[PDB]
Amino acid sequence: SQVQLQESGGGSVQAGGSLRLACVASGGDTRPYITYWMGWYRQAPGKEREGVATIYTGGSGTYYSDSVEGRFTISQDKAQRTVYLQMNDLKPEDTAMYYCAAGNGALPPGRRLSPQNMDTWGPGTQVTVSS
Amino acid sequence: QLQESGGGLVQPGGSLRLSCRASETLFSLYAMGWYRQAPGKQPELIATISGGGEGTGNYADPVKGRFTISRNNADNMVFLQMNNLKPEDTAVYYCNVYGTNLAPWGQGTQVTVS
Amino acid sequence: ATKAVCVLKGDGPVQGIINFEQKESNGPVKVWGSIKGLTEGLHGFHVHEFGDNTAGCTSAGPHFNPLSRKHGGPKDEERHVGDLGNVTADKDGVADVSIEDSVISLSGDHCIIGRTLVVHEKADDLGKGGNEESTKTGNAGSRLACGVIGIA
Repeated sequence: SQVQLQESGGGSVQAGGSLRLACVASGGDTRPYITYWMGWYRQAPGKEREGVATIYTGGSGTYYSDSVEGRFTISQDKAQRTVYLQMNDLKPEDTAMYYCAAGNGALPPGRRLSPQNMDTWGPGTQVTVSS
Repeated sequence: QLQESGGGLVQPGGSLRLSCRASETLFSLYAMGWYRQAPGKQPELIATISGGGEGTGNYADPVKGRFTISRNNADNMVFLQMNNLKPEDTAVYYCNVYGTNLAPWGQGTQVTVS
Repeated sequence: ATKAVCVLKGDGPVQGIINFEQKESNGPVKVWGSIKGLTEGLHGFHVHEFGDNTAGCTSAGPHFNPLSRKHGGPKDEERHVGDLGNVTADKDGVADVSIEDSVISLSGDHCIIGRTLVVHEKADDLGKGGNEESTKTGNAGSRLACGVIGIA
C-alpha cells in the first residue's frame, strides 16, 4: 500500500575497494507512470544527511554530488524495482550510513538531491572504509 | 541509424521474429513501430509500442492477435514476433518511430509467405 | 492579445503549466510551458470537449470536435480541433512544450477557454495506426494530468 525501500550491500572494505549498494522497492503503486527521484543519501556520525546521487525512474537522468562525482555510479533495473550504487575508489571519508530515499517524480532541478523534499526513506546500511 | 533483420521465407502458418536496433536518439522517443510496405503500397503502420517500463503494444486490425511487439530499453531494440503467417503478410518490414517526423528509412527485412 | 493558462494536475505525479496566447483574432495560438513527471518519451496532448473535472480527467469527455471529424495529427487536415499530437519528455521526464497551432482559438466557434487540456499516458499515433480506436483517440492511452483552461 505504501512504498517501502530496503537497502543492502554495505559493509567494510579497504581504502580503494568497491561496494555495490542496492535498494529494492516493495509494495506501493507499481504502475509504470508513477515516477520518482530515487536517491542515495549519506549521513556520517555528527554531520547532516548529504545525498550523493539520484536517478529518474521515468527515464535515465542521473545527478551526482561533487564529492563523489568520478567515483560513484547510480543505475537501475526498473523491472526489478531496484536502484544500484557502484561506489569504487573508496576514501576513508565515505564512511557513513547510506540511505535510499524516494521523492516526487516532478521535483524541479535543485530539489531532487535535497533530503527535505524526500518522501519515503529506507532504513539504512552501514559502509565503513579503513585506511 | 535503423537496422532490421529476421525475415526470410516461411510456409503459411509459420512464424518469424523480426529484430531492429535503433539509434539511442530515435529509441528514446519510446514510440516505435513496425511498418510493412505492402506490395505496391506505401508503408502502413502495423504495430506500435509506447509508454513506460517495458511499454505497451497496439496492433493494426490485420495482425491483431498474431503479432507481438516488444522492446529492450537497455539495448535500444524493438522486436516483432510474428506467428501464424498468412500469404497476405508478404512484404518488407521496416522499423521506425511513429507519432512524430519519421527517420530516414532503414533497409527493412524481407518476409515471404508461400 | 488574449492570453490563457492551464494547470495540469492528476492522481499520478504529473503536473505542469501551459500558457496560450493569440495576438490577432481567429489567428494562430502560441502554446508553451513545461510538464514534469512524465515517462521519458512521447505523450498525447489534447484539448477535450468539456471543462468538467468532477470525476477527474474522465469528465473532460472526448477530444474537442465541433466539426465532427476523425482523429489526426495537428498537421493533417482530417483532425479534431483539440488534436495537438504529441509532446516529448526527456531523460528527466520534463517536456518543454512549444507549439503554435492555427485551428484552436481563444475565441469564436473554435474557442477552448473553458475546456480541458490533457496529457496522456502513451503516444498519440496521429490516426495512422490502423484500428477503429486510432481514428478517435489515437491510442494515446489513459489520461495522466488535466486542467480547465482559464483566462489570463
